[PDB]
Amino acid sequence: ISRKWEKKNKIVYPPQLPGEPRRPAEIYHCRRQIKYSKDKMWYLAKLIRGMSIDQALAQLEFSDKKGAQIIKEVLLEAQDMAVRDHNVEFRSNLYVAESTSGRGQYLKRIRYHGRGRFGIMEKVFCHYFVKLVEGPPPPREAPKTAVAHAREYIQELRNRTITHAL
Amino acid sequence: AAPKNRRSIEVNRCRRRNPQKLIKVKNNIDVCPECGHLKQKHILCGYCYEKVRKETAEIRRQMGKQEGGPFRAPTTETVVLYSGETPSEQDQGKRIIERERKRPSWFTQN
Amino acid sequence: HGKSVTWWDEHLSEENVPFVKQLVSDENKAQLASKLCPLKDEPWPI
Amino acid sequence: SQLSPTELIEMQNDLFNKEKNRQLSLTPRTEKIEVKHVGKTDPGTVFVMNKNISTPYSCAMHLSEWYCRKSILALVDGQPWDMYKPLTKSCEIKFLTFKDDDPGEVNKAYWRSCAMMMGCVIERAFKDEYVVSLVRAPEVPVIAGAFCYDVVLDKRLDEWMPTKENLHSFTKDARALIYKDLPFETLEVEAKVALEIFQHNKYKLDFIEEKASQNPERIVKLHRFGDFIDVSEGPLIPRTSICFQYEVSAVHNLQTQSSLVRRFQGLSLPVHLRAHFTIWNKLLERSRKMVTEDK
Amino acid sequence: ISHGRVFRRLGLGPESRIHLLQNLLTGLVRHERIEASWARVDELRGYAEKLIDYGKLGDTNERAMRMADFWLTEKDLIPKLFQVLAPRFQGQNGGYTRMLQIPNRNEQDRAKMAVIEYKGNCLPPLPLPRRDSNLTLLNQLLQGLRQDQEASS
Amino acid sequence: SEKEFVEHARKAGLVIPHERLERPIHLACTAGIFDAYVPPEGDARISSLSK
Amino acid sequence: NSDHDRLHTLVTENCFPDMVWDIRYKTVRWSFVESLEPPQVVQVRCSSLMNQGNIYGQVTVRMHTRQTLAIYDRFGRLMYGQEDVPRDVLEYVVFEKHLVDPYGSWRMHGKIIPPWAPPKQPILKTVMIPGPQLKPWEEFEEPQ
Amino acid sequence: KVKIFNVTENAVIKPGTPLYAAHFRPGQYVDVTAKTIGKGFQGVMRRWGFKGQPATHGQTKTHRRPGAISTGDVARVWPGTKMPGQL
RNA sequence: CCAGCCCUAGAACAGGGCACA
Ligand SMILES: [Mg+2]
Ligand SMILES: [Mg+2]
Ligand SMILES: [Mg+2]
Ligand SMILES: [Mg+2]
Ligand SMILES: [Mg+2]
Ligand SMILES: [Mg+2]
Ligand SMILES: [Mg+2]
Ligand SMILES: [Mg+2]
Ligand SMILES: [Mg+2]
Ligand SMILES: [Mg+2]
Ligand SMILES: [Zn+2]
Repeated sequence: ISRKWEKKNKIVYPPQLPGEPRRPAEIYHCRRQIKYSKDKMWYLAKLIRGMSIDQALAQLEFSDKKGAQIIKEVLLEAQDMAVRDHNVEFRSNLYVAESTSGRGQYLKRIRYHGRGRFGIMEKVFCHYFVKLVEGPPPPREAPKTAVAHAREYIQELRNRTITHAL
Repeated sequence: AAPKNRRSIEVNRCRRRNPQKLIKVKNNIDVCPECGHLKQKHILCGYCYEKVRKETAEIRRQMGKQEGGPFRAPTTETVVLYSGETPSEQDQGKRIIERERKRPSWFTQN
Repeated sequence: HGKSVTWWDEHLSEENVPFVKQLVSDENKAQLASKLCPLKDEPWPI
Repeated sequence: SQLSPTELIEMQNDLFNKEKNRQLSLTPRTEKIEVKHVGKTDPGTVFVMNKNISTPYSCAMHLSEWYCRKSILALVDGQPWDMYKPLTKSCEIKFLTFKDDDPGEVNKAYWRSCAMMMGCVIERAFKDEYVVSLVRAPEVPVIAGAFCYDVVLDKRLDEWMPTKENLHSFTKDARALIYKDLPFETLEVEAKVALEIFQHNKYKLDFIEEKASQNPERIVKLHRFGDFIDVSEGPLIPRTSICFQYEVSAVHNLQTQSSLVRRFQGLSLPVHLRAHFTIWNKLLERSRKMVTEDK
Repeated sequence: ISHGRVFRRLGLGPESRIHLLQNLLTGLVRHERIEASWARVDELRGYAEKLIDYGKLGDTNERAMRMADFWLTEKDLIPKLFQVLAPRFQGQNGGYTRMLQIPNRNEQDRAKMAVIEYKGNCLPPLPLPRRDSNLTLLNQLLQGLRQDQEASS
Repeated sequence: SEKEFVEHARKAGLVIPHERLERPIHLACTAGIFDAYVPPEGDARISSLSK
Repeated sequence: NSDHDRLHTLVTENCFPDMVWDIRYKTVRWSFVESLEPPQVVQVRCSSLMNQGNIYGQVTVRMHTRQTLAIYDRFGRLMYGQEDVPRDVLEYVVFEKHLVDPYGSWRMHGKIIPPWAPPKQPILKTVMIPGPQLKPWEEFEEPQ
Repeated sequence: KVKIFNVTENAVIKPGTPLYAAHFRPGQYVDVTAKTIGKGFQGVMRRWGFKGQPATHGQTKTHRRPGAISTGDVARVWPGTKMPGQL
């Protein structure tokens, strides 16, 4: 197996020089061997990507999925860790920077079919990884406007060269 | 029918990452002005409803302990009073349940 | 800015809902009665 | 005096920042205050805050984002308190939103903030060759359909009144001002420094003197968002983006014995309490009328 | 095509749906407040209103008596229906029940759940959704409009 | 088909394996302080003068 | 310097955890600038246990020291105090030594702080103290 | 409901005018346009009036199917193929 | 504008209504 999301939380940075902007705190947390499915957990992980922690908890409280409670507990433990261990005041000043889900070790069973046939049934397990960064959530990217489209097209036209001409 | 070829990860992602399959965000979430917990604008508050449900379960437990039988239902109205309360002139003649707990702030005397 | 969904009855009070209803009703009645005589205000050439 | 409007705004902001730096340096050390939370939701909560640095907005940030989004005003144990005002001593805080049972204080604060924003729009939506002097913001109740602001224009401007196009341009400027998030900053200063802050508006000087005469310490409250500074009573809302709907309803010229004043009346509704289109039109038609409340 | 259908299919058929609604009505008459699925409670509300009307029809009415005998499975609730529920619903016309959607069931099915309650019961009042006060900004503006309209007449 | 998981980390020590240790625990120090010195409240004012 | 070996040789097993546990994930910048009052031996005690025949001699020494302490965060930001302020501290270090041991090095055992000592310097950040997390069937009780 | 009517240039009326049923007189022929009664996703027998297979003479799970939909040589089905859908 | 609630609209999503009463 591999356990690096946990050790990602033990790196220490050198002290900051007077004048350098304050580095935002990054908190890595994870839950291993969840009975939920990998893709069904990826859906809930994608739901709460880039959102504030309070908004993510508000969405997960009313999500009807089973992994919603697991992700909510993981987010709450990550907030508690960020407040206690790391020097992070304003416990509501965290946003979900990274939120993905990986697979775990499966359990192989037999699924009977009929006429003496069977199938390989896989009891699936998943991991949920989350990363909380101190600060306001980054603004959502807006779709490209017509002015930007026209600018990019004009620049593409201006970048042309006479090919195989020299 | 059997599949003719293996579907690639590209088409698989295009299928199961379409916004039709993504979880939609809910915009009807608000806070409860009483306890501060989260609730939907069209649904009762879970915390307050749990409080009321626990109080109702206790009241029903006591009112069922009062009636030693399964088919013994009162033919008159019922009134629940808490510690330090007395039945009024309008509440007399009804069945009386007495709770040792003090009257909650949300339960109105009426 | 996560703006929430709103309708016309969310922020109204127990006393302003009937007032709003009757106000819109009287406005609609007046507007429908104003157009009852179309041939005397400014009709187009027949 | 030979002073450009941009130079006047620059010097006003410079003296404001100097007074703010003096207020900050008045406290050399970092004292810890213990502020309780007497709200109905989470009682018994205690915040160990910094003296003259931490704010009720910082308390709300410690609590939850829902508090920062909903709570507009704060009640520090005896009186309303805006979110971006640093706390002074150990106290107890109660947060106040728009949908409270007695939201009168928040209504007054929102009315004052809307009046201040409208005055900021009017002061800068006019020609530089003309003189424009804001008198004050008449404290009208919320039952009145509009918030009013008193202006005095150049002498050669007393014959014309703004048309619907001009009112729409004022509304567009106010919406553009709302678009950019500008927090309302407060400052407890003295009349001595407020006089040199303004130094040009005789009406503003008279208002500052009248507000300082009723105070035994001669302390007046200045408010500033972006580059606009104004004197007003009571606290304000934390941000401008709280104002969702905003319209400049009308202007009314009142001619007195000494001079005439243009009362600009406008209407606004928050993001939390935005109304339907027809309701907004009815309220706007009511606000188009005259509002006369001074004492 | 289910145009103009008013009853939803429940249980193992029409008779099973009738029996389910009958059990729910018996429980509602007994406890004055129950909680079930949203669809079953929405189907039961009309039967509860009609049962209160049949109870208001009187004790000596043989039709109402046999209707109560059929519906109320526990036979100790018929005197209750005729001497507690019907007498206390006299000035009212159709406002006998109150149905409110409660959060989804905490079980794995996550069923949409409602709570039905006979008005005027001896139970803690549910957290009913109260409208905003007249002291709100918008409500005060509408009050000013109303006062102007009153003064204009 | 019949397979299970392993490595369920649990910490459970009992008095029997605690006392059946072949060699005692060698301690290079004690637990805490036996006789704590309670200083007089006038140290802040007597530290101002040397003699 | 995070020299756990020499730290174990200097301080004892009761002094090591209390000074390494809450700091193993932080950066320290500690220095020694001045000392107004020389250290003074206050009292000397000895604990003799006859079950093994072992004697531990503890010596309390009062120190008036002038130190500069700056505890940084695991991300590099200042947490506790500045690295240039020479704060004055008064402590009572209790050293201990096993007298039966042939080597018997002098090791710092405990750190007594008087109860009337001035409170420590305030932290740079703010703290929220949560109230009692209430169950639905429980009501808040305001203490006065 | 908001509809558009193609009129001549001499039969134009001012916008905002009311229109009444006496616009039509007893004895006249009219055209009536409306959205018909929607029966949802209906089968081929109710949508196109196709005949089904016999009821019980051996047929297995086909009593309402459309049957053959195209020809073997075309190796595809034509766009004008009658198939179940909205009705 | 679309939270919710009805529908002669609908597999889901969509679509029409929710002031007279
Ligand atoms: Mg077999
Ligand atoms: Mg498989
Ligand atoms: Mg396979
Ligand atoms: Mg249909
Ligand atoms: Mg046939
Ligand atoms: Mg066959
Ligand atoms: Mg068959
Ligand atoms: Mg067969
Ligand atoms: Mg072909
Ligand atoms: Mg619609
Ligand atoms: Zn609640």
